[PDB]
Amino acid sequence: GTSKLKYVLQDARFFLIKSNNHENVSLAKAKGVWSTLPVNEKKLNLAFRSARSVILIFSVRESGKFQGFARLSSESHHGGSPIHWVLPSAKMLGGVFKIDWICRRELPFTKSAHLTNPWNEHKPVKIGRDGQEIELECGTQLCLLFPPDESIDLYQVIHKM
Repeated sequence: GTSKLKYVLQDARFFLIKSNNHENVSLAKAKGVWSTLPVNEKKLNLAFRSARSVILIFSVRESGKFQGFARLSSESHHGGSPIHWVLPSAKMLGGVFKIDWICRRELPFTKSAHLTNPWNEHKPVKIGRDGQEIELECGTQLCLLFPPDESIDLYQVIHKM
């Protein structure tokens, strides 16, 4: 069902995450981690303390799709391990967030064309820089568009809130 998903998304904050390549999203799905530039790291750390759930919605640049969404389980932390990100530096992409995936399935941008983001001038929600916040109602509807991921049990996610 979608009931536990809706519960997780209640009063959540949502952020668009743009990855330059598929490799880093694969690594994030395997290890439950994300790292971003310092400007966005600061925003996500503030958001993490401010909301019951902070949701990252991932899109690989030029893919025409979102690749899934995940909930922050922690603020960023340094000195944990050397995530072998594919970079275009390691110091900049420093500070690692732990994340729990809610959906690892893709959603093509063609399916979200009816959703606009008030916090980005009501442009289609697919449009935004890395770290762009997505208003609650837009973000909720976007997450509900993804195919259900029946490999994920939201029970343990709920327990962390």
